[PDB]
Amino acid sequence: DPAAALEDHKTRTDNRYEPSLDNLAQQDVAAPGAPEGVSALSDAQYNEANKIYFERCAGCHGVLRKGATGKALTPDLTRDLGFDYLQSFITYGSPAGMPNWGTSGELSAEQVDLMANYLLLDPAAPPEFGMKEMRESWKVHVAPEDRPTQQENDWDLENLFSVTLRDAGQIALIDGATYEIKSVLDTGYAVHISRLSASGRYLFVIGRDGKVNMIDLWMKEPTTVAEIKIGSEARSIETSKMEGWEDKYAIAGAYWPPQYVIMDGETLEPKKIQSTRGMTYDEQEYHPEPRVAAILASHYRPEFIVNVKETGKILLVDYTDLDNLKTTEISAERFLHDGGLDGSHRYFITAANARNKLVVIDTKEGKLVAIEDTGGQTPHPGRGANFVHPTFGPVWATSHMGDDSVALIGTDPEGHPDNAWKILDSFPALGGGSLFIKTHPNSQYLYVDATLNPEAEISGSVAVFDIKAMTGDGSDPEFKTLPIAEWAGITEGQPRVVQGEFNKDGTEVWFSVWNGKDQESALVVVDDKTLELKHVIKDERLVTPTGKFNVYNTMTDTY
Amino acid sequence: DPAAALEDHKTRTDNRYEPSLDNLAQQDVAAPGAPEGVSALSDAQYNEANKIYFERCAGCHGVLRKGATGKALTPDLTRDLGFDYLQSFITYGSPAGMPNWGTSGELSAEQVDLMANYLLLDPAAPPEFGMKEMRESWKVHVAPEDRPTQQENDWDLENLFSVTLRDAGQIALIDGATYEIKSVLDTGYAVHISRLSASGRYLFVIGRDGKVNMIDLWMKEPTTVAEIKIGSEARSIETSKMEGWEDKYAIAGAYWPPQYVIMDGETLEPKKIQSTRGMTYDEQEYHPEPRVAAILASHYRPEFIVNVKETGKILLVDYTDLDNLKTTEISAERFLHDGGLDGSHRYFITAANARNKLVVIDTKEGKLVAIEDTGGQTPHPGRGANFVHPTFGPVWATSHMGDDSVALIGTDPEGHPDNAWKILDSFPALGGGSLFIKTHPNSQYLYVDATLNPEAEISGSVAVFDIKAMTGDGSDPEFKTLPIAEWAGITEGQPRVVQGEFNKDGTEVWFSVWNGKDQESALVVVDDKTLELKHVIKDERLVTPTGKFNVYNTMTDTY
Ligand code: DHE
Ligand code: DHE
Ligand code: HEC
Ligand code: HEC
Repeated sequence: DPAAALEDHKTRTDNRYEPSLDNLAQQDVAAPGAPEGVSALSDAQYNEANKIYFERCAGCHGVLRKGATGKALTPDLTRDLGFDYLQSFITYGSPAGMPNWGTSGELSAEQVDLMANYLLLDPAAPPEFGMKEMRESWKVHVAPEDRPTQQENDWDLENLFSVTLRDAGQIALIDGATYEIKSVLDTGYAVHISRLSASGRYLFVIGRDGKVNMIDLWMKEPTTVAEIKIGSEARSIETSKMEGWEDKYAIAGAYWPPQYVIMDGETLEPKKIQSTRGMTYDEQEYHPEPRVAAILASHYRPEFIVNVKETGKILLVDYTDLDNLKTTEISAERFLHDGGLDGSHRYFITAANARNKLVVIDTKEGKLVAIEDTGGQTPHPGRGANFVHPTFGPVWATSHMGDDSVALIGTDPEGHPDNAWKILDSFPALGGGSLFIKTHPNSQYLYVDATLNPEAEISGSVAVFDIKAMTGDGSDPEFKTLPIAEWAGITEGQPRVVQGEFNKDGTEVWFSVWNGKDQESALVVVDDKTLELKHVIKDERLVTPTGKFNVYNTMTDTY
Repeated sequence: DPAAALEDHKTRTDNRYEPSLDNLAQQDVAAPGAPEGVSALSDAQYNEANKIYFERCAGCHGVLRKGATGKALTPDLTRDLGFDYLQSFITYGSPAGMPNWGTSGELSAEQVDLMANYLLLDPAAPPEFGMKEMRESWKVHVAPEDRPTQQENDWDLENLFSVTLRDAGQIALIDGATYEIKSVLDTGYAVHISRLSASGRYLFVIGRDGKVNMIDLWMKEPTTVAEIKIGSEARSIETSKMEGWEDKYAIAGAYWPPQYVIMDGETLEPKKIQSTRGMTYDEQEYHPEPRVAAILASHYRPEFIVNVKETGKILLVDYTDLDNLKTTEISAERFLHDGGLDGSHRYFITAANARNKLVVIDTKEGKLVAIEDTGGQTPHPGRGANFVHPTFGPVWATSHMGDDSVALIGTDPEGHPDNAWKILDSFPALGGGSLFIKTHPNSQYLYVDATLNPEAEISGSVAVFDIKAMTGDGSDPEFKTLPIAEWAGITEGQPRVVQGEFNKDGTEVWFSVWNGKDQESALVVVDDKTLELKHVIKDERLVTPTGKFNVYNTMTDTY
């Protein structure tokens, strides 16, 4: 029944965070031939359909149509369903993308037909992106020997914030104490995250288009000193954080092609490219499009920690020898996305989001130690929030996209054995659609956003729990509601509050008030001691501000 | 121009040993649609061309046409060349496969046109073969609990020879001392090799079609106790050989899909499937069809040693934990095929045949040690031949398919450091087309076949060098020529002599006198001490005898 689309394709609070391959969609593709019994699309029609598919459908169904969160839509299957079924199903409407920039999930009649016909044709695989292509894109603007040998600006680099100005393809370096926008740097395409080298000198950004920029914070006027392209679609980057390996390497992960690349930490020279195509951990079936999700760096061994989504594998990649490459491929759970290290920096706790699980890896021993259901729908921790719960001991927290719950997992196998790797508590925050939870060692507060909630009141606010007041009686902890968007004084369009990030001292917490590109946005700085508004950052240049990364907290993995 | 096929597409003595995917060629395929400027082939024409392509062309160019020893033939490239060029180039034909079963490489006018047209169309990837498929094929005929707990027959198992009866889909178990055929067992179509568990109890055979049979030699009447299919095309299998891991695991390698599988050593239960799709070691470019070639077992660590051909990677796979899987991916040289361990069983020495190199791996340290050109064309060692050269010390030898040369490499870094991993000598044997070189610790002789030589007398004889007389003075060591085929007394055809294999005591060496399926074949047993004919084995059941494996010498890697 084609009417099943109403439920399958319904927009929910937890199905909007699937990849939109809008960079890859720009590539012009030639129309394939049509086998007997199938009508062909012209080159123009096929290219129009392909762009739509990559922008709106490929996230869930795959660019190769072999399935991701949504099932496979290969020609064998679609031809059995037939044109009529496809046309009907697609007419209902697809799940919306992210707010402000994402798709609405609605198509015209002409487009519906293009899509149905497109699904009946044999898709070609998008171009690969290997060493030759990377080296062609590789530019070293300032060779290492020509860079400063000491900080040449008067900035307090450790208290600096690197803020994504999403739609503009820029980042803003903002002073953590004065709130001054020190510089607005251009990278071209939208930046997804900022990461810092272990010394705090080098700022790495990765564009959604696979473009990596490395910026030297020691220059009188910090700018990009090197750049490289590592794929067509990418969302993750990290730096080497094992003691003794400071500034040695950076690693980038791609959605397409399915691969990760280890680069020289000073020049960005591409050193080792690894494909992530392989077998799913459980059913052990070949998957041709296993996207790289979060990438973290071990503090216990000279390794990178790479999440491979569709196959449910966590890779521990040893960068001490790139020719005789040692890896540990850990069978985990499918749909790995984001995660973080516990307070001790030994255990990697990551969300296998579509399956509602937290997977725990011991980075010292290189083995899986636990897989636990959070009891919530679609956990999305970011890097999560570590704190010492007054009665449970060390815990790590996550909120959820699919419900209002916050779950705590014990992270102290030696010191609180019974509590270790068990969900110790689950309680409600503002509402569903949460993306980020945050705390800091110098704070007694736990902040939870609700970015994707359908209610403006909730999406524009943040829940704050008092950790010192938590008891363990099983009751639900009370929270204070901070009216972040209201504080910023922007009601136009629909601002969505997203992601808490602390200053170096942990005395102030920043939130992004994310509005559309032609609308007014802001950053809101909250005084952590009083839970009152401290400062509002507004500027005509502050377009679609999303991710914010404090240099010190990012370089040290303090969360 | 098209006339360049006289050099690249004609039969050489060293280009007949590329994969013939004749099992995969039996699968029916769907005829693709054709884009503008290209003409479609009917279902029959496309399948006729596909069968020809898989059997004759895919070995060198790949089923996906991304290139192997021959260049890529993807539609983008072939359409630029055009039909006329393709037609003219293919009119010359293609290199012949193996004698007694392989293709002649001759094409009719109609077939030439089909192939040219096929190359202009978009190929589909053959079906994958994962856990679901393996488990459906997995049959345990005699559970472990129902098997004997001690040897229940009176055979001398360690002196048994397991002989491939290629075209009959059987193996013969032959008494090493009496030459009695103890049993003929049904297996996969054309068993490629036999391998033994470390205890010598279990006999594993793999057919070219990917079928694996496990035989319990302790039964009163040895038979298949378990079977499984691991792919569509496969050539390699090995057992765990690290002390303490006897009989724990078996591993099988496949050409298609490009993968290896680790199985339970007692039941054949498929435990871990690993894709070998990935990046080439040198150019670091994605390769969609990296075939698994030889697989050996480490004696120093609990690891399997897997050659991945097209990407030039040697994998050291640790089987102590299949869930948190540790591997070492060693960048080596492209076109890895066969090889063996040195006399100490520490170093793996393998031929990157198409590049005329020997790659050396230290299995204790898990690292590449050396890569050296043999000075010959297309080295094909089998497992090679280890001996103590009177002047040079411990050496490992290989012969070549492309010329008559035998090369020696020093294998003793500790005792003979100046000779270690250097090509110490190169001298002629009977002629080109050699496949196997052989010796044994108790023998003073080095045997070299010339199986693929185009001269009947040469292909039916073996060269034998006296190791004791070798001086390494730069002169060409003399050799005795044993007229093996003549000794067998076969009137019909021109049988080819292949592969020496010793008995357990190393006093007798066996050769196969390989004739066609409907022709007369034999096994010839030579007395090693005198170099005289010991026995001729003929039986109506001895159809197309090829590989022969002594239980003791195979379980212990004595070569
Ligand atoms: C794989 C991945 C990571 C982990 C990175 C790492 O470990 O270095 C991540 C992290 C993130 C983080 C990391 C926060 C942290 O504290 O580590 C942030 C702020 C973030 C803000 C957004 N992400 Fe993200 N994000 C994706 C993927 C990912 N996002 C998408 O596939 C997706 C859903 C859509 C897309 O096509 O890009 C998507 C949309 C968004 C947004 O619409 C967000 C809210 C705003 C924006 O700038 O695009 N993502
Ligand atoms: C990958 C591989 C190995 C290593 C096995 C291992 O490590 O377990 C091998 C070993 C072998 C060995 C191992 C000898 C040893 O002492 O280890 C033998 C006897 C052998 C007899 C043949 N091989 Fe072999 N062989 C191939 C591949 C291989 N052969 C081919 O791709 C090829 C060229 C063609 C094909 O499509 O199969 C091919 C044709 C042949 C033959 O025509 C032979 C001579 C006879 C036959 O039975 O088919 N191959
Ligand atoms: C993620 C939230 C999705 C996006 C974006 C789109 N689809 Fe999807 N689709 C999704 C689900 C969860 C399902 C149900 C089956 C499952 O995997 O659990 C589907 C189903 C379809 C189908 C039905 C095929 C069938 O065999 O019944 C079709 C034809 C389909 N989807 C097409 C499609 C297109 C063209 C999209 C872009 C507009 C699209 N989907 C977006 C999840 C998601
Ligand atoms: C291995 C021995 C081969 C087999 C079997 C076949 N081909 Fe081949 N081919 C091989 C080589 C070494 C070369 C030359 C280029 C190189 O890789 O060094 C080729 C070339 C071709 C071409 C020419 C393409 C061009 O760009 O000029 C074609 C069209 C081609 N081969 C087709 C082809 C077909 C149809 C085969 C089966 C009958 C076939 N080849 C077998 C090596 C080998």
